[PDB]
Amino acid sequence: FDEVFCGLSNEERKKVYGRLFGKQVLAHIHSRCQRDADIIREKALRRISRECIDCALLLNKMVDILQNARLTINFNAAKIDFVSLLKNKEYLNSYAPAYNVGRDSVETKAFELEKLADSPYAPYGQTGGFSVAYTPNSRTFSTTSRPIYAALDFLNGENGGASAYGKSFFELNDNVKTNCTFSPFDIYGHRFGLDTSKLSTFWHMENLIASCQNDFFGYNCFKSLVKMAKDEKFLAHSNYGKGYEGNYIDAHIHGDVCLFRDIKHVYLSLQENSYSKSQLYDYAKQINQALNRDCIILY
Amino acid sequence: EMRILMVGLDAAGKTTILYKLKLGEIVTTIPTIGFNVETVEYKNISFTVWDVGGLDKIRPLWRHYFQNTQGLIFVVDSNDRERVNEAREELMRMLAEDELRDAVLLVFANKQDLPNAMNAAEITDKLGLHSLRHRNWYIQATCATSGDGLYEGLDWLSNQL
Ligand SMILES: NC(=O)c1ccc[n+]([C@@H]2O[C@H](COP(=O)([O-])OP(=O)(O)OC[C@H]3O[C@@H](n4cnc5c(N)ncnc54)[C@H](O)[C@@H]3O)[C@@H](O)[C@H]2O)c1
Ligand SMILES: Nc1nc2c(ncn2[C@@H]2O[C@H](COP(=O)(O)OP(=O)(O)O)[C@@H](O)[C@H]2O)c(=O)[nH]1
Ligand SMILES: [Mg+2]
Repeated sequence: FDEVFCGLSNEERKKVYGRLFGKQVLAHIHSRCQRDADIIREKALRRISRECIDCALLLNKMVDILQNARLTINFNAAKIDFVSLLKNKEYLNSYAPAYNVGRDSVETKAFELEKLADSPYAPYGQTGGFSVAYTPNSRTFSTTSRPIYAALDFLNGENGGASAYGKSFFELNDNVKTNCTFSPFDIYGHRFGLDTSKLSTFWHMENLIASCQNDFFGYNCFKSLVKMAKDEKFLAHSNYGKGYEGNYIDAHIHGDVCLFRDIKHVYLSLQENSYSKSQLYDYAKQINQALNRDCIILY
Repeated sequence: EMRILMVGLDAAGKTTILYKLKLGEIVTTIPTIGFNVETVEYKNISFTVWDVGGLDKIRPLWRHYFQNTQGLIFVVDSNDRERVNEAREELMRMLAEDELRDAVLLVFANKQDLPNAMNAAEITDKLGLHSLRHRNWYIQATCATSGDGLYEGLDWLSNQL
């Protein structure tokens, strides 16, 4: 076998070791949710009876809605060149920028990354501090070790799940959600408070339901998910997805996102774009005929 | 390019087979909560292998990829005699999918280094491969630790392309 094996360049080994670290982060959060599965369900049923019948049936309906929701990554087509982004054949987080240092600290405290210090892939998921240029000191720190952020658009927003970052958005395939951790608030906000117990996986949406917001003004997440489970149609609040703390369910994709392999649709905004109508229609028709899918959707 | 869905019972050796082909190493046991995906270049062919942790509870989420699923690698623990029939039932459910009727099936009789492991013939008899019709299949005795049989199965997939 060893005779036939070609080998791997260090930059490729570095990416794989990072992805293996990220899968351990997800497995760490999933084990946390399996440990607290009873108290989470009891807390979720407590909230359902507090609002509203067989709470077990209503909870299952809300879990099936959140699981069958679409995963969106919003962007501003007028401020970034989506053409340069699509040609990269891969989506990358911010580690590939003085905010990264704080983002590393948030990710280290939110995902309990210090609990993986004894892992054989820890040297590839630890920045080892940041240099003067806000770059990691560790020469082995891999971009793939940190998640790609998205939003769980369970209401099918007109401009995606987090329109605060642009009117355009990628829609990822549903299987990508199985590699995601979920939070009721953006993990970089004060309402999240670096609370690891607020993180759930794709198989423990009951934690997301018991921890989501029930604000008395503005967009209400709990009441929206409850009414959608009761087969009531309604227009989502005008601030759905706008606002980092509590106005969207933050998702963390632990794994790489390739274009267009992990992409179901790309909704390019016509009114917010650096390209003209004729140019955007050409890009859509060109990419669609090349993939034999309806990936690029202008709107 | 060839798209491969690597499925099978847990603890069979799916993740180990994937990253032994990718890294040449034996990765530590990482419970596959979601799924792993790696591209392996072999004989000028780019195998994109999706290591699905357990689609037993998420069948509709992966039917998007079934239409472009060119190969199915089913890994079975050749030492787990108490669960070999369980693997057969899961294999039958994977073969009864209409969107996978044109895909090839490669069975990996994994963990052959263990003393009580069944050979490829005994696994072929317990899974019922000889009773299959209109399915281009093949079974290979493999050991993800040492790496034996891994490239033999990849050679078979390359020929079916
Ligand atoms: N954007 C969303 O949809 C979304 C969803 C939920 C939460 N959030 C939160 O918002 C924060 C900031 O979001 P944001 O979108 O303003 O910044 P970001 O964190 O997405 O910044 C990354 C930047 O790199 C660009 N990029 C991606 N792949 C690239 C590649 N291959 N080559 C070059 N550039 C590439 C992205 O388009 C973006 O401009 C996130 O860190 C997250 O905490 C965002
Ligand atoms: N002896 C032996 N052990 C193996 C082999 N392949 C996997 N294992 C063991 O099986 C355990 C878990 O296997 P895993 O890759 O997680 O299987 P999966 O869950 O189906 O992906 C690991 O601890 C390995 O040591 C093999 O070919 N031989
Ligand atoms: Mg597994």
